[PDB]
Amino acid sequence: DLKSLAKRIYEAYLKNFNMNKVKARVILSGNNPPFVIHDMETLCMAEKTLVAKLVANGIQNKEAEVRIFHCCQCTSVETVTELTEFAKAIPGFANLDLNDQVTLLKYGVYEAIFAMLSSVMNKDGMLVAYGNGFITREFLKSLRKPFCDIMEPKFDFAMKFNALELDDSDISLFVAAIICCGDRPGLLNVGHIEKMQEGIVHVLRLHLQSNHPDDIFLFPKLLQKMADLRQLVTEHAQLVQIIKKTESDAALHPLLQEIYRDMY
Ligand SMILES: CCCCCCCCCCCCCCCC(=O)O
Repeated sequence: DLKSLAKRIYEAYLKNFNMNKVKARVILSGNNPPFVIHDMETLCMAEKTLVAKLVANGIQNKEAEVRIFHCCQCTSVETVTELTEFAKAIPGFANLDLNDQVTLLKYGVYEAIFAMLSSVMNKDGMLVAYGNGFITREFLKSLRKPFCDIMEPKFDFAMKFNALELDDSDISLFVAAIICCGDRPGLLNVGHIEKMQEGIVHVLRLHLQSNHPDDIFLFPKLLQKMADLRQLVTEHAQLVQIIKKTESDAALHPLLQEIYRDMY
């Protein structure tokens, strides 16, 4: 039954996420090729084509860094929606109390976002805007503080994560495992969540044994990556709070304020 479960999870991931690692790699290899954003000129050209409304305000347009952060947030909002539908495929998740489902998604979504973001990153940049842009790592590093500090730690995570050479069948189960954590704050039915976690981690362990016979440590490596992601998210939330206190024009999306509320 466990092999079928792993396949169910994988198929739900292919159905629910607009981006997957095969799709990303086709684009990254070289109709509607990605526009390269490597400097301010190319950022502004890409915006006029791909997010026209955001730059249709004349002198009232926000600063480039703020527009970029707004696009970051919109991407995360969309991935939250995808993750919420994906979670229905996880055995036991839809049987939990609605409040526990909310709590698991609240604490898990950014860990999952940063894990999956690795699939659209290479050492030089990342896919954005539904695969229609490629923004360079160096351009993001060139932004004014604090905005240049957003992406670089995610690239650092992603380069090591990508060196594990996971595929979509592994990543789908890793994301399911992130969502099923019994130690999130405020859970009502910890015991049932712990059982759900044990089941999905068992599926993950057996799948990695079968799909990666060459890497006998891969399961504990991925357990460590989950802990690393929790630290990456805590640090990300600290930076977002700096932006919220010091950058008045950088409006925080109403759906993401709730995810951050009483996190770190
Ligand atoms: C014209 C397109 C500009 C694109 C600007 C960069 C888009 C990055 C998308 C990935 C965001 C990852 C970080 C999310 C941060 C957050 O939600 O707090």
